[PDB]
Amino acid sequence: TNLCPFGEVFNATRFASVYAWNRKRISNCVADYSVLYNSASFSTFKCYGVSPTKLNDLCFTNVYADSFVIRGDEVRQIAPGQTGKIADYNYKLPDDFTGCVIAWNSNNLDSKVGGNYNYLYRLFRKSNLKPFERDISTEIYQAGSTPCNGVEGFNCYFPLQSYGFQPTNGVGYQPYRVVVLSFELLHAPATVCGPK
Amino acid sequence: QVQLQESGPGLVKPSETLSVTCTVSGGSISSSRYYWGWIRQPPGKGLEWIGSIYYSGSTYYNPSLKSRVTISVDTSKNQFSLKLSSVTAADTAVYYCARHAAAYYDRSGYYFIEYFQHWGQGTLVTVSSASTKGPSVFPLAPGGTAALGCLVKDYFPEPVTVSWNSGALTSGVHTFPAVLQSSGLYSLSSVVTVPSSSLGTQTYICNVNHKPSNTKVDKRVEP
Amino acid sequence: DIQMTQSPSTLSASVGDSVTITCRASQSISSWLAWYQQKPGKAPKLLIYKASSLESGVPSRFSGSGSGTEFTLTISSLQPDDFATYYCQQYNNYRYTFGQGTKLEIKRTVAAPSVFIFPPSDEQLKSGTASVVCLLNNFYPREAKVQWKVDNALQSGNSQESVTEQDSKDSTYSLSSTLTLSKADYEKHKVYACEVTHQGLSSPVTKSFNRGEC
Ligand SMILES: *[C@@H]1O[C@H](CO)[C@@H](O[C@@H]2O[C@H](CO)[C@@H](O[C@@H]3O[C@H](CO)[C@@H](O)[C@H](O)[C@@H]3O)[C@H](O)[C@H]2NC(C)=O)[C@H](O)[C@H]1NC(C)=O
Repeated sequence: TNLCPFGEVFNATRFASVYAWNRKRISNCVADYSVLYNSASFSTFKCYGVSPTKLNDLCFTNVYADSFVIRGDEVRQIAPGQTGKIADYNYKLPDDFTGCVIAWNSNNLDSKVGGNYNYLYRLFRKSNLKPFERDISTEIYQAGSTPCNGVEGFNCYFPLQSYGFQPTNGVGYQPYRVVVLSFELLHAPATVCGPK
Repeated sequence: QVQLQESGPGLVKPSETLSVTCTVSGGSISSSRYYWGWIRQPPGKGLEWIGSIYYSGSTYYNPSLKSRVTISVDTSKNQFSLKLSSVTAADTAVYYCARHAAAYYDRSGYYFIEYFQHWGQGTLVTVSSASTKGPSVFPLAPGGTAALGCLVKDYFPEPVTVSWNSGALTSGVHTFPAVLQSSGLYSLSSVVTVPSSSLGTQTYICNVNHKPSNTKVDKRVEP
Repeated sequence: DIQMTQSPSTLSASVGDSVTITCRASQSISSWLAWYQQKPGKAPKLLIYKASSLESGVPSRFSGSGSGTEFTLTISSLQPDDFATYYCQQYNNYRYTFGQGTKLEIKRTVAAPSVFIFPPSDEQLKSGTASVVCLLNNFYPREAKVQWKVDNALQSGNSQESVTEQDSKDSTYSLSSTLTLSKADYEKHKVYACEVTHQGLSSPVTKSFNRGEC
């Protein structure tokens, strides 16, 4: 019948940069979770607050599918309560998160000889992100006392840096694609269920 | 930022019941995906896990210490707490609370509670039968090389805590270990090196704090 | 029950050196091992988790590796701040056990003590007890002999001493010897002199006072 567009998310051709991550809303359909966990094609697969086995027995009002690309040594920051540049400045998860975090290596897709410098990450911010914040401001960061007024310089850094994924890098520095499924059920009626 | 504070009785007495609690700040135990845990470390010796507990209440205990302890959570005050039964002389320790990393399920459904991600400062608990007692604070009066200090003599039990100019002066300080005089009370000395051009102009006051008897003393030191 | 054996127990090494500590697990524990550092008088700090992942804000010289039953922590280039005790912990299943701990001491160049003596204060003499403080500040190695003499009467049994921990910044020790007698015995004499004998000194430096601004 009307299946949930998970292929749209995991099998998409374009992935966003982590600082400007992309959120897909999923509702009014039936989702086969078994297609996900029954697969070792994934390198990380951790669910928080529910067990994936018990997923087909539950119904939700929304599933949000946030997806972005970071290097592999940072996938360990896509968890509740983690710290580091990715966790604090790009994608924060909340202390009480109910969802899953699925990642797989994509060196053969996101590396180009000489470097894929099209993937960015935020490096500076004056404060941590709030959970599920998404901050795309390109305002010059004042690291000193000099107001920077849209001009880079001494103590005046542009807050996004590039990744530069080369196919030769060690695995800690290869690009990984990440999807983060949130299983929210608000004060709506449950509209995202599993099969028979 | 998540931070964790320990609160506990300065001492207990043999075969009694020991109780400490941990007040979580900057994050809520309610609905959070972390186990919260207790670790003890007797003086000079290594760490020992005691147990950990989820917000729900589900617990895990160290087998060697299960049955003498039960820990619980007050999700409403944002605290958890340990109660350790029939204390021996052995259980004299610093007791540490800690936040685990976020607990998760793997692809197959297996549950992991993970490692100790954050630690509290730890509260020392002395098993004893002794007179809780505040300390006497006598000042130690003073090429540019000046030494001045405090003498914190005859108090019980550990610990005492010393700062200089309410935390203003921290560089060049040396707070010494307590020596246990044969009198049964601890004796200690705190000192600081200062430029000898400071002996008259800048104020030097040591801030002493003996938690087990609720003592605070400020002693100014002048030539 | 998994039991962890950590070697070595202690460890001397100089700044800039490379040091590696070993953790052996009695059974396979996959990569579920974490490494903790504990600077004197503080709580443990997580350094490494999942055997080899470095926690945020931990120096880049710290690295861990291993899987199964043999693991290592390696400080690439020793720093004086890196003086601490290092513990490894397995977090496989729900039986948590630590190692006995590796204490890391810093080897340093010989250094000589700045010496100070503090007369027993006015307010303390009112209480009936007099204590004379002799301070040895910032020296290396830890070994040192403090001898009290009250008018060249060599004292025995009227003093205790207390060594500090190696400093986070210069890796030196400090020492306090304190001599206590009754107020009665204290005023019966004139010349108080603690004699500091140390390797970093040509010949023993003695610092003294005479009672009551004398
Ligand atoms: C993204 O696209 C790929 C490729 O089209 C999908 O992987 C493939 O998914 C199909 C259907 O789930 C699998 O078909 C299977 O055929 C085998 C042959 O015996 C059998 O084991 C199954 O009963 C099923 O009919 C196919 O094996 C699988 N290929 C690989 C290499 O994994 C993938 O499902 C798509 N992603 C999402 C999220 O849908």
